[PDB]
Amino acid sequence: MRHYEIVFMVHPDQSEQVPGMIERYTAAITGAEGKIHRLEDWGRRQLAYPINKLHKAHYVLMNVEAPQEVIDELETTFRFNDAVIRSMVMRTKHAVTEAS
Amino acid sequence: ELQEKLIAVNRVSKTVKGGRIFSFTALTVVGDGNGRVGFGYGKAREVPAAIQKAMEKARRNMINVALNNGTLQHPVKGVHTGSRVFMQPASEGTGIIAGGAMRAVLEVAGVHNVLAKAYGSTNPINVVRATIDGLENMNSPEMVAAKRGK
Amino acid sequence: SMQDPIADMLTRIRNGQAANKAAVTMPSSKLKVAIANVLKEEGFIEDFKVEGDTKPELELTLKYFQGKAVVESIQRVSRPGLRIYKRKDELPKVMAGLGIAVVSTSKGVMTDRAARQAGLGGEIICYVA
Amino acid sequence: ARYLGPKLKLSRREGTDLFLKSGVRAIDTKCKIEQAPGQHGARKPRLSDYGVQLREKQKVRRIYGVLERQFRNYYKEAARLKGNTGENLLALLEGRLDNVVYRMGFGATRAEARQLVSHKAIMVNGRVVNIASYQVSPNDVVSIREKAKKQSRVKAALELAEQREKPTWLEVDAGKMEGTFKRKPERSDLSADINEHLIVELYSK
Amino acid sequence: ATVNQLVRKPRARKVAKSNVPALEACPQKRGVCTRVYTTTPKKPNSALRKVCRVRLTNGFEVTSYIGGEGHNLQEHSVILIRGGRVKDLPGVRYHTVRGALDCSGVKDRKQARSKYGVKRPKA
Amino acid sequence: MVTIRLARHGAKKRPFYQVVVADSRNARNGRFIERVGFFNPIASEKEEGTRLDLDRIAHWVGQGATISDRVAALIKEVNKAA
Amino acid sequence: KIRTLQGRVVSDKMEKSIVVAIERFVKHPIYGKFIKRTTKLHVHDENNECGIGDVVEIRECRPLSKTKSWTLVRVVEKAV
Amino acid sequence: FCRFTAEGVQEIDYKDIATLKNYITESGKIVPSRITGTRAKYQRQLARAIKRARYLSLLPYTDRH
RNA sequence: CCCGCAGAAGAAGCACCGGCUAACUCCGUGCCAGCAGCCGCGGUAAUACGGAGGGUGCAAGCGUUAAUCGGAAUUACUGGGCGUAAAGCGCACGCAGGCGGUUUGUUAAGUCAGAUGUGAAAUCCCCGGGCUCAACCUGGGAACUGCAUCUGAUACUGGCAAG
Repeated sequence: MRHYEIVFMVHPDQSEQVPGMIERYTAAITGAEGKIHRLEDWGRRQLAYPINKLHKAHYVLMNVEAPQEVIDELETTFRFNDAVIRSMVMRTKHAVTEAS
Repeated sequence: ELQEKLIAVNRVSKTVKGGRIFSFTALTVVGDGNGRVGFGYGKAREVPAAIQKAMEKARRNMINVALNNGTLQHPVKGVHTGSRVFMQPASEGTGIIAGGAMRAVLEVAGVHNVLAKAYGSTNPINVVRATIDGLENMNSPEMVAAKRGK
Repeated sequence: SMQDPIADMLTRIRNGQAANKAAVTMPSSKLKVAIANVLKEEGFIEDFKVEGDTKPELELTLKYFQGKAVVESIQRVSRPGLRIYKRKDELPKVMAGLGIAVVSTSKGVMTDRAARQAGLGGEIICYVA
Repeated sequence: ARYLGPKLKLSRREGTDLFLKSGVRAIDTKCKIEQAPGQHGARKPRLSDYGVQLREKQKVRRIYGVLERQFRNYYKEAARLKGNTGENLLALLEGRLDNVVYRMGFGATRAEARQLVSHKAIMVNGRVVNIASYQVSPNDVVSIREKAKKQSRVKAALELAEQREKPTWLEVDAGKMEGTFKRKPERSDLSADINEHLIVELYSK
Repeated sequence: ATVNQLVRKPRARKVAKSNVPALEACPQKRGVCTRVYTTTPKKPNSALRKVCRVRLTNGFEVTSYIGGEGHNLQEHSVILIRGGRVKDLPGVRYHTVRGALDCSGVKDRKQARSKYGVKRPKA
Repeated sequence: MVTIRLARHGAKKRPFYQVVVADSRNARNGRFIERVGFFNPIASEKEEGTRLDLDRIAHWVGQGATISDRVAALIKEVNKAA
Repeated sequence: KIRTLQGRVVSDKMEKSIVVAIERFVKHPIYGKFIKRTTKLHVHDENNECGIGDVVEIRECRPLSKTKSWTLVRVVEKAV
Repeated sequence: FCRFTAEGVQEIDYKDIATLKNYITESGKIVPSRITGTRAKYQRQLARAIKRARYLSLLPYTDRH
């Protein structure tokens, strides 16, 4: 039961399936009695440098209050699924619901 | 950096015992682009010193605008002498629409989309500073809350 | 003939706010006190009292935030020459919602911000701005 | 129903490159671009507000080779659609089949790319199309017929297409000489200098 | 401008009648020219302008400026009426169409060749 | 004679043969009673060019409205399922 | 109940019928001022009961004469 | 002077991009606190942000990518 | 509609270039000839006349004329004014009409809510489908801002009774 910051990018050609993913991801946190604090979709933002060749990947931001074992499984799910590239999971001291 | 732009140039004249001498007047407006506008109007016998005096007078008598992200807060009617001014915020995807003398005041205000219509006098000196009213006496939600209590 | 006792009273606010007076003074009716409540709960006035029984009077204490007036542009709308009657949905929003329009609906008088969710309109009295 | 006159004068009037030449030779060597065409082209314009309004309207018209009456319904379709009207016309302009063929690079010029579509030589979704202004929906596979396949115009056009951007919203494949229309392009993809706001205020009056 | 005065009598805007009384709002009409003559224009300007009165086939007898460099119009000829006010000559508000019916086009004109009724020379 | 008649509403050489409850003496493309469906004889590979509402036509023959030959072809083409 | 209207009786002396003034408070379609628009309707009754200054309720019926397709049903305030 | 000792910032947010552009030289490196005058406390949370921001490629590592 | 023949081969004009309004120079004309939607140009140095070059704007169309709306808030219901620009009757009384202090109770006409029926189809708008695209055809929804009826509310106006 701890607050985390989750940001992951998506391959641009798989942009149409992204609303399913947070819908699929929120079934994992709230399914595991956690809760969602901030959802926002940054869209196809141009990156400063190319990763796996490519340009203008799709960014997704998420603030999560959950226990750590489920978020371990999402980290594997980012590793397992090819469509998500360059994920990052952090840590926030308190729950945050702000802009930007 | 405050968006130097001119509006109109006019030629005015004197009559004297020798005859008729001429002079030129320049209309300019400036503004940082985030809720702040200064307007100027200068006169000289030649055109470039008139604009010089116009931009220099524009970068004083500073008036701020209570502004949202890219547009206004409410409809407000602006009058001065003979010109009547209508302004109305529009959608974010819409651009700005106005008259030519109604134009250049608005981009230097930071407003990006307003249904603006000029009424009565179309005089460029008169429609400007009539648009400043409305922007000058503009009411924002946070300070009317302080004006009332909530 | 003094032919709109309401339309006198909003001008008392207009003349009181412009002259920066402390209080305004006008005979009272029930509808006069009714919109006096609406000005109170929106913070456009501080206190109103009803005094007298043989000739009742309504006493209003105006407001001056930064010294200048609090009421800015107040306008009677439903005048005896032309009564304005609008339904629940086409009630306009004053100052794009930052101001309010008091309205005599069938269930009572209130602002526009109280009538639209309640789902009933009536006499569009005035907009306070 | 095309301009079909001298091409570099159109680039000379606008003053910039309008991609109406293949790029085999530098445009500075081909024409004296720095001044406008004609006898009086070197003079100062002092152009009016409507002048740069109109010059921006002709400009975007002349890369894509689209006439004014066809340009108007392009704006009218963009006006009736949702979203911002400025990029919507740019989205609609990029949907042209000759523009798509050039954007994937089968044509040396978009006038040359228009001739590929006109001369019964382009197959989309396994269907041949003659109309140059065919709007391309997403997930549409463009291709070439058996004729104009391994023909000298479409080989030389491909070799000069490598030095350009190779745009993101299309999947070019020179090995089988085809491609797919993956997504509609956005405003951030196309050269970032087209004053689309000047476009709107010309048709808003 | 009181509303009680407006219900009793509504707002009335005048019709602002047509500049040219070309009958039945027809865009052209033919007519027989009676007298061809020349006239001096209004005060700021000066010329010897070619004008004719024409009896229209509708019945009206009005005047009309005949344009172009020179002409070969006589009495009883039938010409087309075009319209358009000539402000330098008071009274005449109509034009004739060059190259139509008995009216000939303008000899050897190149610019505005369509509007002056001249055929395209071979090029 | 209230009948079940078939009307032509399509473009030139591309007929969209609309079926419609119409009076006998009225025009083919003119006045009628109500719409129950259509028939598009130049339909695509997908089958939606011939749609009828079986309930409304059944009430009309139950009312006493005679039907013509071509509408009789449409009901006996869809039969009950296909 | 049935469709009925209530208006002021405008005449006093017509043979076994009456004209009744129906008064309305409709809105003007352009300027919006609420004005009094009255209509006078020929109304039948037996042996001429009602009179001037009276208010009656009238109902729609079959045509019995020219403009007289109505008949009253009940009288109220038969006094000046 | 330091901008972050005033304005009451609890911790520097890496998702706020506009401030970080001002504090990075155009080549891509982190400028020192000896130039901007940032407090040594706030420079430490600052420098972690660009390392975090470069990971999601919001900020370039070098100018020669 | 598909396949094959031959070869750039069978296929570009129209208006404008003084300002409004995009595009300027030369020659002839010399208040003549003429142009002109308005301002105005031409009386021996015309970016405004006629020709030429060049440019601009459209395009199998381009211009002129006519016609409606817009701009015109220039009949101002939304949304104008009446001292000097047009406009307060020369001044009163006064029928109709318009409107009306203040409180109690009644009524529910105006008014407001809800429901029902209707507002034909076609047209407009939105989401789709087919003609190689488009125009065009067409599925479904929305809309049809209105009308009548029925049931409720009585803040105000209206009516009634009493102060």
